[PDB]
Amino acid sequence: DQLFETVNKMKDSLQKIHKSLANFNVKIIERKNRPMSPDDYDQFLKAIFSNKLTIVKDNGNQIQKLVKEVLDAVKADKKQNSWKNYNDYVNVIVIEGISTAIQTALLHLNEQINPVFIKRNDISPLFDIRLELGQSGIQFDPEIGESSNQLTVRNTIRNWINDFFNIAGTIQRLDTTMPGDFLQEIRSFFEIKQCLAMITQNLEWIENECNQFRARFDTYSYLWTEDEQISFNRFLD
Repeated sequence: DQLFETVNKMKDSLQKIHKSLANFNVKIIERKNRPMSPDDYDQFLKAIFSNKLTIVKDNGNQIQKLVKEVLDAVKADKKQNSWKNYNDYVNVIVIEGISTAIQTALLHLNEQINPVFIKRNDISPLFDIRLELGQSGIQFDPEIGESSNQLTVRNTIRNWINDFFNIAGTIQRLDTTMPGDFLQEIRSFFEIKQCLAMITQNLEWIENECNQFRARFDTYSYLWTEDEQISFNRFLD
């Protein structure tokens, strides 16, 4: 019974660790029906992101406590190598689970972010873009580009991608190091890189065709704004 109960506790702990990881990934992004605004999505998304981040941390705390229970059930010294090898294995499963959860959230964004899936569906538009005439050129409120300054769709999407990466802090490693990062391990995964790479390709595709659509207005309207009024005299002779 002592041997049996200890084995069940070890099996129960591993099973509990796996179940917690699956529930925590959820949906990374939720679409609230009709379009609002870029800043607005960050505003509406920020409330959802905080709740999702807190839930992931709560699941992580339970998994960390579950690991402590195994040592009590096993009654094996931490110094012994056998426990150390097992300790790394639990951490690896959590890492693998985090990669799958982050991958699902990124994949959900890809279906919304990629145009071909969107064209087939009746979902159509999600984000909202504002166009204001600019003397230097036609300028969008989003500005369609990486930019690296002020606010842009790529900068926001870039912030969105960081939130999945941010879930790394909640895990706080598995054992041996009190303070540990999880972004380096998740970034290393080949599967995570492919999903991230796919998202970047979709963003570039809309910008190209989008530039062509903006170019048609730019062929005559942009040229007009640039020319000075005193150009009327030149037209006469």
